[PDB]
Amino acid sequence: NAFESGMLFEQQLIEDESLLRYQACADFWRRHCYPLPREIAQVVFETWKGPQALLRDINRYLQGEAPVIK
Amino acid sequence: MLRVYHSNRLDVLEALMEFIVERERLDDPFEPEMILVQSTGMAQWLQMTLSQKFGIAANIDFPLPASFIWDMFVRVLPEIPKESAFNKQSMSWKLMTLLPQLLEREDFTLLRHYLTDDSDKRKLF
Repeated sequence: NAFESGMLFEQQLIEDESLLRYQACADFWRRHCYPLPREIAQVVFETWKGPQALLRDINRYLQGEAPVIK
Repeated sequence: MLRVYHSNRLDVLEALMEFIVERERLDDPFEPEMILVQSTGMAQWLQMTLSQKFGIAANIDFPLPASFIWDMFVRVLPEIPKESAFNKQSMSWKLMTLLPQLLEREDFTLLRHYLTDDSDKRKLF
């Protein structure tokens, strides 16, 4: 059932969703942490240093269905 | 007139066609003997077997069936072009031309709601 679903006819299949995840998280850390002043960025630096440290504590939340935040 | 020979094995029919050539040779010795096969493997096998059996080869040609039928058309009927105007790429590019005109004719509603969302011609191709 192709037309009403919206599928392409040949699919280059991949299964390694970690490298793209880290590469894209690097861009978010690049564009949403850089232009902060130091007096604000100190508290951000205190909790976690870099994107590699940040991804370890949020990797399991991203997979599958996105949850609902209280 | 038409002939049909059922077969269990193939070498006996190879001997049968060899016998046919033996009992009757073509009146024009330069006339090519058309032989139809469905595979290049069978083509090479017939080449090697017939060359080994006769010692040599004599006016042997192996065209694929569609090419043979086209060769029959071009000699039986006039005005026929040498090759078709309808090939698997020609319809592809012509449908590339003709789909955008025929969008929204009240019959292609599913095609419109699938294709017109967002694309860079890949889905259209």
